Amino acid sequence: LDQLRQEAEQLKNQIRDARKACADATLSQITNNIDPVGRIQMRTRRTLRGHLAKIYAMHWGTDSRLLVSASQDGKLIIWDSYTTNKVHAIPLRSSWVMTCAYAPSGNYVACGGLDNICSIYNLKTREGNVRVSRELAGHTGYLSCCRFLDDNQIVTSSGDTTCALWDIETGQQTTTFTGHTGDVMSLSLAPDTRLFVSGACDASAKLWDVREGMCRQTFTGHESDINAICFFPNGNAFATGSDDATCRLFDLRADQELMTYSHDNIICGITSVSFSKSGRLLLAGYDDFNCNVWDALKADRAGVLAGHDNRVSCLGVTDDGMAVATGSWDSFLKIWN
Amino acid sequence: TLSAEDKAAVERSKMIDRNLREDGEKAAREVKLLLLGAGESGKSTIVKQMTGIVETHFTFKDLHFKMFDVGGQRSERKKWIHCFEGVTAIIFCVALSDYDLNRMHESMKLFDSICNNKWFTDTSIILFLNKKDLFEEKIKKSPLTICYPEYAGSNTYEEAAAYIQCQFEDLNKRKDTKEIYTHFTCATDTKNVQFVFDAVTDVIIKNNLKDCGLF
Amino acid sequence: PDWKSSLILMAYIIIFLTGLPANLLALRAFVGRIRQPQPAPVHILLLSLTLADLLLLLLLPFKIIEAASNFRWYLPKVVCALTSFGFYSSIYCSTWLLAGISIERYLGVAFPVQYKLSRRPLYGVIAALVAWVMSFGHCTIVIIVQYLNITCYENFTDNQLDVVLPVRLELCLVLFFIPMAVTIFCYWRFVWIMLSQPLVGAQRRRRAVGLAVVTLLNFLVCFGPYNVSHLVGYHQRKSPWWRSIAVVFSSLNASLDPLLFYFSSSVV
Amino acid sequence: SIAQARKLVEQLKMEANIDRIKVSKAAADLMAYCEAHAKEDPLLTPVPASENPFRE
Amino acid sequence: DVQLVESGGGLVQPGGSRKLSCSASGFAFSSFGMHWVRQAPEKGLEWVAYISSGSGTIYYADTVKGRFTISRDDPKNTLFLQMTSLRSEDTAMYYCVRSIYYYGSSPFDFWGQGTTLTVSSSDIVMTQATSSVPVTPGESVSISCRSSKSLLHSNGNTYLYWFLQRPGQSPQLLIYRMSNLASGVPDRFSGSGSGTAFTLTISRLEAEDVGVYYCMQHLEYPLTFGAGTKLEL
Ligand SMILES: Cc1noc(C)c1-c1ccc(C(=O)N2[C@@H](c3ccccc3Cl)SC[C@H]2C(=O)O)cc1
Ligand SMILES: CC(C)[C@H](C(=O)Nc1nccs1)c1ccc(Cl)cc1
Repeated sequence: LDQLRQEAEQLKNQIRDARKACADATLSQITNNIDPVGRIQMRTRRTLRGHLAKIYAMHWGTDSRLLVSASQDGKLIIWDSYTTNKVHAIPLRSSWVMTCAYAPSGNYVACGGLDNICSIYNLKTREGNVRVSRELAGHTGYLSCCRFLDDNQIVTSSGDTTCALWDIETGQQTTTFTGHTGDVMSLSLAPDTRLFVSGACDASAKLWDVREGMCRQTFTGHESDINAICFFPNGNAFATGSDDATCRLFDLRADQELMTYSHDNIICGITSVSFSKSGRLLLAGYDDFNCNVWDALKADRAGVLAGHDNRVSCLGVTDDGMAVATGSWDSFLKIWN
Repeated sequence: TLSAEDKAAVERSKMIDRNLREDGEKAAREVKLLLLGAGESGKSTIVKQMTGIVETHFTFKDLHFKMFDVGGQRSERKKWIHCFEGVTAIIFCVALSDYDLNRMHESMKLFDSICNNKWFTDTSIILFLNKKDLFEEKIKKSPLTICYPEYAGSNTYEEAAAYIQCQFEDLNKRKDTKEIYTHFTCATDTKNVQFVFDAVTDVIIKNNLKDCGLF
Repeated sequence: PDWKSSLILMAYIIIFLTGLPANLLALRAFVGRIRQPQPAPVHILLLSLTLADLLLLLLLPFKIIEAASNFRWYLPKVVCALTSFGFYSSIYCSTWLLAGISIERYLGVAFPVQYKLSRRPLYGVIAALVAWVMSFGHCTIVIIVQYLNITCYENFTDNQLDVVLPVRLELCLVLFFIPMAVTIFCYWRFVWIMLSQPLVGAQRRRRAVGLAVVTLLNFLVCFGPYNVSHLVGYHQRKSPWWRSIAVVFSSLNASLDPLLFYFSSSVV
Repeated sequence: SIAQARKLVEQLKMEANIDRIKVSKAAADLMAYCEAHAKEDPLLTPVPASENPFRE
Repeated sequence: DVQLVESGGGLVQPGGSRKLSCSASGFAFSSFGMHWVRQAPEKGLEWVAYISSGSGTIYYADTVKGRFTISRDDPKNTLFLQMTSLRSEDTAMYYCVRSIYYYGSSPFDFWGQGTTLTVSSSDIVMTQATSSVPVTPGESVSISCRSSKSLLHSNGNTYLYWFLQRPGQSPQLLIYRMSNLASGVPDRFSGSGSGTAFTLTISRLEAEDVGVYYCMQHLEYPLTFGAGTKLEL
């Protein structure tokens, strides 16, 4: 029916008018009298050497010391950051891995990729070896991202244009999040783990209610595929990173974009995005083989974490906020501080 | 000034390091191939000659080959094709009998997309033109002019064989960085593995010249 | 300052000023390549070569002093012994390491599969050590025999000529001709194979044979004249006067290697 | 297809129903949080070497 | 199901030789440093020898150095102790203990059942002042272990362990690195202390808690145990 298509357009117009109405002053205008952060001089403290292929993903533990990393070699390595020691090395059934996660408790790790399977690994056994606990199957497409809520719950994004919540014990999808019209690329839990946001190749980000299983809000602005997403520490905003070589800041309550982080010299897309503990810095990996640091309130470049030889694939900040880990296609993680 | 337990934890790290290096050496002594094709255009039959992803193993003349078929992966290629940046070669399959089945043009559209992909600048392509027997029976029935109206030559197998070959090789733009090895395979063959071996040998030589600095 | 000495004076300086930066640049590159995943045996040797070159380039200033002093040693005599020792030890360490690279180039193309299969970076290390053992070890024995008994080893007495000259000939035969015969054999077949293997583009075919020939000439133009002097010496039973000239050329290779191996690769 | 178009309409209704605050307020609240947690952030204000565990 | 069965014990004549064999089943024996710990008829525990994963590091006690030799056969999952020139001192039950060392591991976790050997006729001193203390089921008790040297390291790990040997059983790990409680241990057990002072506080005494409580340092080899405090009543 044509009416339905028209009625949709009328509602889209209404939403646009509503979000235009509450737009009164820009973040730039408010953040004019604050002083700049200065020049952010970070140096490489550690270089974690071991992977023999392009590193695709990494994730910190909650302890803010251990971190897991994933590579196309077909290995998860768990590092001790302080000592540059390898704690576990896990051989993977599929070498094609595009994501990995570390449980908050620190008892489990997850990974997945072109196998279309999220594999859970029990780290703490009596036998003293890391074994596969569960292989979660159901997704039709490549597993793009995964993040634990609990020891028994994990949420995954996949190229099949869906996100799914799992009950690890039973190994079944509890609820499926449907809405996107492109390969869902990145995922970010809210602090309270009651909501999460997902960025897809449809150049759109969506807010999900974990419990009810529905799209609460949809965010548009990016011109190209959103490759990275991360939640602001407050939990009332989030930052995306796309192929149009811009990062953007969205707030949930006003339901619109606030700030854009663009520089004319920068033309390559963003791989990865993360915030500082305060949320005053917004770190972003790029395809030009260097990470940049943005004043999240002013939108001025504050520093450059240049060091890697190849694409900065993944980027993570500790919970204590003490350090930054940057994995790359040069098969090295560098820990900055 | 390490403590007793710290030193033992280092010893463990070293053993992990050792076993990682060994697994790497083993991986380096293996040929990795990517298999692409317009639907089922003789990808199955050449696999016999030798779900997200399917992996095949075959050894020939003391050289192990790993062949990855990504047919089941029904998603935007651009978002994962960069994973296979570093494969030794790309085997491409085209059904020569699917010229009148448009599909040939779709195969051509897929071919040039892979050939002129930023990731596969210096990645050789081992094109197989499958189903030549049926094509020889098809050309005498239905002409090639349906597929290629610019084809002015006589509707014979020998001429059309060379013509279609030329079409695909013309799609290649980077003629210096990489090479294309073409072969007319069929269902009743036993020398297709040999043709891959010859082609891969050439790719190894080139990589050997890169390491020495000659190239 | 004689017009002869002036030329030797100028030559070393030019070799010092162009060689020393070129190596340091190439060293950074090679060191980096070893730390990266899956290094090759030839990458170990190329590192080893650059180090061997530097050692010579760092002891080259003392030879510049000589050329400025018009071949008269003023520094303590202990310096002469260490300076000269490290200089010649490096020449021969270079000679053998180049013969090492020539093999890895031949095997690369003669037996490509069997090269790939058995390409552990261990063998590269072994090959480098042999070059060090053969060169430094040969010199070490010699200098030990001396102490257990105005010119920095360029006015040997008539009595000494009955031990220095025999040893020089020994150094020529087993410490140059052996790594020469290898080098010539490898690069002869290498060129013959690259011009018989037709599954290639023409540009690479020429590029490869080009650099193959330039390397083989470098070897025979730089290290040739010095190792021939040894022979000339034994036949005449007298130290060749033109030895000082030959070392200039043997040094020139420390300047001409980094360009041929690293900078030519950067062009490609 | 008709049900799909209907489903889209239902989703858009829900997104239109939500209440929205002014940007000025949201802007101030992001600022306020970054002001309050300025001392906690190690990267914003480099910590002394003794505290830093990555010495190096 | 982790188990370590030892064998090769009996009556040996003095100055002889005997080999012990500790067969492993139900864990990755390859990736576990192994220890030997003796116990004389009516005395506390005494550490003997260690061999790391990879057999790349070995240590011995000073009483056995030269005489005893430790070795492992990873394929067959068996640990060996080749003893030579046996003395009337060596008469002891020999236990076979596993230990894994990485960040946040639990060393000395599982002990074997042991084997009885009978021979016919700079070290850190851990001190437990209380030899025995009577207790009432339901109450709380505290065990005290002192040290000669501060067991706190610069990294901030106080390497002090606690063990319990119930009557007619093998020692069981309770607490590792002063505070961290071991798996399969009730929360009633708790451990705290300083550099040299240590206290194991057991609450809600159970009838199964009766036994001897040892304290062991793991700051540096040789690894030294205390005398042991026996709970009773
Ligand atoms: C033996 C012996 N016994 O008395 C004497 C005198 C010798 C004796 C042997 C050989 C030489 C001699 O010329 N060498 C040696 C040398 C020279 C300089 C510094 C270090 C070294 Cl190793 S190796 C290179 C060669 C050269 O420079 O052409 C000179 C002297
Ligand atoms: C004989 C030629 C090929 C050779 C040569 O140009 N070498 C090169 N190395 C690096 C770049 S060009 C040469 C060696 C020695 C002298 Cl004195 C003159 C020429």
